[PDB]
Amino acid sequence: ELVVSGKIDFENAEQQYQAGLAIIKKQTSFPLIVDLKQLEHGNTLALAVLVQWLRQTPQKSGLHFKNVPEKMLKIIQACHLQEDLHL
Amino acid sequence: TIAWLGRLVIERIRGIGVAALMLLQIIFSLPSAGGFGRFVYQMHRVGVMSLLIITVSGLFIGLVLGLQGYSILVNVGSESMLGTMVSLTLLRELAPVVAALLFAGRAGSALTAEIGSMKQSEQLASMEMIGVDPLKQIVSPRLWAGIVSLPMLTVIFAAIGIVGGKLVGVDFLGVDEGSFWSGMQNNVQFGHDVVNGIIKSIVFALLCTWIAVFQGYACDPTPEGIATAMTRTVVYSSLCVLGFDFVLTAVMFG
Amino acid sequence: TIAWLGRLVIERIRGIGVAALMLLQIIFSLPSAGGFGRFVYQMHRVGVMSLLIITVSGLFIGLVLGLQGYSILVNVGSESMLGTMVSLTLLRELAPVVAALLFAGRAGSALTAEIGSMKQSEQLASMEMIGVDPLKQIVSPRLWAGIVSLPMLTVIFAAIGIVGGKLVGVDFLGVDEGSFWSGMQNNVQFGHDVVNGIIKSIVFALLCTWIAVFQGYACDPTPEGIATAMTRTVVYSSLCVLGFDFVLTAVMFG
Amino acid sequence: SLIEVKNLSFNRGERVIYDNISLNIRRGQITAIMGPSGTGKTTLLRLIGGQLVPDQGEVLLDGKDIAQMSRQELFAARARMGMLFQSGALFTDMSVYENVAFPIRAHTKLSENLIAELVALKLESVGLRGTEQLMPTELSGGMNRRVALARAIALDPDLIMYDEPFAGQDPIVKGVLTRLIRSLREALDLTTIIVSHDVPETLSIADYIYVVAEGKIQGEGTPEELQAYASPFVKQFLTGSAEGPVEYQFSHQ
Amino acid sequence: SLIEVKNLSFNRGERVIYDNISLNIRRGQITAIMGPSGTGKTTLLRLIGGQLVPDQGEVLLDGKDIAQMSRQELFAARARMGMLFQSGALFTDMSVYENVAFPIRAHTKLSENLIAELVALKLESVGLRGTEQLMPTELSGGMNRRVALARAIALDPDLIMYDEPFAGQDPIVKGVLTRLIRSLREALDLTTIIVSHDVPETLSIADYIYVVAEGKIQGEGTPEELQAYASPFVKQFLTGSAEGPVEYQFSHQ
Ligand SMILES: Nc1ncnc2c1ncn2[C@@H]1O[C@H](COP(=O)(O)OP(=O)(O)NP(=O)(O)O)[C@@H](O)[C@H]1O
Ligand SMILES: Nc1ncnc2c1ncn2[C@@H]1O[C@H](COP(=O)(O)OP(=O)(O)NP(=O)(O)O)[C@@H](O)[C@H]1O
Repeated sequence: ELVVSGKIDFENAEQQYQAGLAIIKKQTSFPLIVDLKQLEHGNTLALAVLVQWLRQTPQKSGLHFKNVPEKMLKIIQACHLQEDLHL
Repeated sequence: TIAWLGRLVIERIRGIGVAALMLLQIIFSLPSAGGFGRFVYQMHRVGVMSLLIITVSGLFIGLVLGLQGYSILVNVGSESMLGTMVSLTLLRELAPVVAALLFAGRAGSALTAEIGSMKQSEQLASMEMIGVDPLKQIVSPRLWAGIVSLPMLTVIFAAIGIVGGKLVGVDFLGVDEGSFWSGMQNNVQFGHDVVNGIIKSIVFALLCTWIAVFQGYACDPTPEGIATAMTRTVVYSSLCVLGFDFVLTAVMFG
Repeated sequence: TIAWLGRLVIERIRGIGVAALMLLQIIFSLPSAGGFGRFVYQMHRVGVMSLLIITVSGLFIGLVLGLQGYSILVNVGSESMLGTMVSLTLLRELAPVVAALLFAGRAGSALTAEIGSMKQSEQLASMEMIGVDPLKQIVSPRLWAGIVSLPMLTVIFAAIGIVGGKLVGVDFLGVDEGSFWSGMQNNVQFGHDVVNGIIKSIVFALLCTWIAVFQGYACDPTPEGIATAMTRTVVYSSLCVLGFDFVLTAVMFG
Repeated sequence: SLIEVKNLSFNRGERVIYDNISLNIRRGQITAIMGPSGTGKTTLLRLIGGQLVPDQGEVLLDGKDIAQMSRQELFAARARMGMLFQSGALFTDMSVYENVAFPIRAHTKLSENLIAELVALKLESVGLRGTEQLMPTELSGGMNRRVALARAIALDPDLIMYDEPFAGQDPIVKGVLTRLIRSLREALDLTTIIVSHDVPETLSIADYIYVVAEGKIQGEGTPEELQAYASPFVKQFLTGSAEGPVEYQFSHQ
Repeated sequence: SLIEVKNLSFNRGERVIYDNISLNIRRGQITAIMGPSGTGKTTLLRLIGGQLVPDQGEVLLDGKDIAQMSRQELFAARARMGMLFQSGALFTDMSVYENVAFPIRAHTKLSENLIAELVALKLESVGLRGTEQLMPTELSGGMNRRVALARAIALDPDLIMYDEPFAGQDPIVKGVLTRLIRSLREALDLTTIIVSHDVPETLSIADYIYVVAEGKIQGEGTPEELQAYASPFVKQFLTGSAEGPVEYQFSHQ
């Protein structure tokens, strides 16, 4: 599987975002479950990046995330209690 | 889209009707019910406190007219005109306008703010709850102190202006003094032109103070309202003075 | 008792020192060109929103000058003098002063009130912690809108005043278009009857707006202070315009 | 972040507001400051935040003296904190989108597309997903204040300061703000400071409390300790009791 | 005396603030009104028989309709009321002595000697003896409220209205105002009305409470009874719970 990984910060946000889009452009086969365990914690823009990816393909195509850091979930659960919390 | 303007025009005119009604209610000479010590006091803020500003302005206007008159008159070769023109300019057009605009102007703005503050603060509401009709305590002496004060300040303004005019026109610039005083008498008179200057100032005093009271008092208690009202009084006071100045001068000297 | 005045004077003058320091910082360093693309927006509230007042006053002043000029000039040379006096008066003394004071009123109090609220609500202060220097983000485009706007308004005031003068002096009262227009050309020089009107306008635009910004950006965060600031910006820029007008006209035409 | 405040002294003109205040803002904890009206509570936060010049005081961020920081260090440091001011401090000239988005432009250079997504996420976290593109001046009281908070947490700061959050009068709002503080405190691992009035609401939130009056610390402790060591000033203050060290003019003949 | 308001309806700004309000103000008792902010609390008190004109309904004092019946009676009747409006008003141009003295001149014709003595007695009743010559603008906030109250009770009125006296303050002051109300309701045989957002204080003071929201009475009772009838609105309102008939704006997508 092709995933974006590592530290996402404001300094490289644009590039990590485009890398994910390149993967989506080539994503002719799915579901693909994106493993986020290799993601540095505490940065909400990472979520903004993940959501914009969802907004291009996964929201209709059936793509998901796995091994999501507990912290990312705590941020989501501030209010999005309707999230698709399933693997 | 377009109707926005239409609603704005309609509401502003409705407000005028209210202002007219308020003026009628306040003007009846009812305040005699209480003491007038309050009037004398109120005059302190609308009149006495503004003498410095009007005096300094009058001196600069006088000196400016002196220099501009002179640099034109030296091309006529007829210097007797400094007397005639400094006097007519100040008595007919500038004292009644410059004084009115500096007056409300400063007094105009301050008065608006003060009454409006009393509305915002609930002080006025309390008075009605007690039983003392606020128009006879808060508004009455303010409207009248403004009426007496502006006309009196108009005279001082012109007086300073004439003196400032002579100070440069005759005393620094070499004009024979006798022609200055003679030029004033030839042909502007105390019994006509001075009188018209005063009449215009009575009219302006009423327009300016009437608006300032209305803008402060007659408004639902919106927190941003005081600053807006202060700006609005200056703008309406100013246009009303100039619009009326035109129609009155057009008759008095037409 | 007496020392009270002493303290008042000492503090007001300290404040002018502060104002000078503020002006230096705002004009001296403005590298953030990317954010200055918005001053065109800011201009909306200084320039665009003020044409109605300047235009109406310009027309009334032109018509008044026409009528007073005429009733004096029928005894001296209206055929030649309405042209010369209407245009020199508006270019040299009235567009630079009447527009300057109407502006000080309508734009000046509104602007100071706006900065005042930005400070009072603490909204402005919250920007310091975001790293956005409020002078470059809030004050800069306001001071610049003032500099450009007043001079353009000054020209319009005179343009309307010429229409006003002609409308009564030539078209209702019986004077030749020929000599009105040629008279103006014979006596009005671009260099420097038009040019000096503009120079005085720039000086007033800077001085007047500078004061409005300074007072709005007040030290004391008390609601009573907004109304005080509004009254003071009108009074101080008003005297400063008259004071500087005197000196500049004294040089320009002396 | 641990913030040290030592030997703080500050005058406003000639008046002394603070006189050798010593604080320990504990990492990951909620600390709070209570005291009488008008005793400089807001002044103290402004000094902690570095927006005022302390007189001979020492302020350390993670042990670093703020007075010695370079322009770049200071600028970067600004992205570590956010504050909610007493009036809400919203910008009336901008819609909600910009009010929350605004601080992002002070520290980042992002594409409009990512900026928009962060705004959407932050508004959702406080129940404001549906206010997008409305001017803030059209919001009801509770909504108005929630927007301002959304700005404060927009950059994922380490420290959030709340200046008088419980001074709201509406019992419904008190309910919501209490929950948001607890919710956000956990979701973002925040260190927070609550500076307020009306004791029934800070004594159940803070982990540690300082009682400050007349430029001095009048006692410190957990809610339990303050009662245990409630020097009469503190005791009557926290109780809201009459007959404390409170005076009025009195003499008769 | 007893005050009754029936079938009250009032429209301001094209919106209805009140819709068929029916109140019974019990003599010698403390009546209180609670509800969300911005829903007419000041307005309803003004409509008690002040300066506002209802569109429908009646106001009865001693069972008599105050509308029309007559000019002289109403002028005199007005001497039976005293009020603190919001923050409390003091006239800035008058000394404390004059602010308390002021309403006396609306109904009496007394010698300077007696008007002076009444002011002295009324200021002592609220702990202000000896502050007569200071201008009110130089007082601390705790004293501004007490001066205004002295004015309110200056004429020995029967009805004292406190418009939101507990809304926002210092816990010391809350202790003092509570005591003044307890002292005065007894000392002067008063009927009082407390209208306030700070539910925990109102609940231990009033003898009877109305809960008013959205222009209607949504429950009534002694504080013990209100707790027994948990209409979702009243129950959330009186408890501070964030759950109940309140809204947030969101929908995921
Ligand atoms: N430059 C200045 N000159 C004079 N006064 C100022 C200035 N800047 C701010 N203020 C002061 O700012 C102080 C802020 O603290 P304070 O008065 O205790 O308000 P506060 O903390 O919001 N009160 P509270 O809500 O009870 O906690 C006031 O006492 C003002 O005098
Ligand atoms: N005279 C007026 N005319 C038109 N609108 C007004 C007037 N006065 C105030 N407003 C509005 O009418 C109402 C004033 O009374 P009110 O609702 O009783 O205030 P309140 O509940 O005591 N306010 P608050 O203390 O903040 O909760 C509000 O809805 C205002 O927006």
